[PDB]
Amino acid sequence: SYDIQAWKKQCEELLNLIFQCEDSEPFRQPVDLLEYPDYRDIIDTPMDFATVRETLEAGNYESPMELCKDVRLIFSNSKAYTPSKRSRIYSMSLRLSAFFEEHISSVLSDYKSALRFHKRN
Ligand SMILES: CC1(C)CO[C@@H](CNC(=O)N2CCN(C(=O)c3cccc(O)c3)CC2)CO1
Repeated sequence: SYDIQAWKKQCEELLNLIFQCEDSEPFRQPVDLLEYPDYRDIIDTPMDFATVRETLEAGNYESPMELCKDVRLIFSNSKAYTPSKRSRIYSMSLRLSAFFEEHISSVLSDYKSALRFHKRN
């Protein structure tokens, strides 16, 4: 497909699948802080899947690369705060990241192909 706009609904559907994954439970809403009062002493830019979905629906992503950067930020934040590899949260982040990356690859490739087609002549 050379549809330049198709990534948005593809990302909406992928976020729906991520919300149905039990493994997204730790990452659905902005970090509390009452449970992690030193979170901002480690994490510069909090990110969660609800914030990514609201940013998409507001029309405040221009490309799927920008959405992908924020989703990758969720997993880097979780790694930056994980006190060890043998943490349930860390194992949840790795599985959900693998699922995300498996599904976002086509969405990025199709978008970049469509833009190249748009500027072909
Ligand atoms: C001592 C405690 C209270 C520690 O917390 C429980 C296990 N969970 C974590 O350690 N997390 C830190 C890592 N996370 C995040 O960076 C994150 C990312 C996006 C949104 C979001 O809301 C958090 C998730 C939660 C177990 O008991």
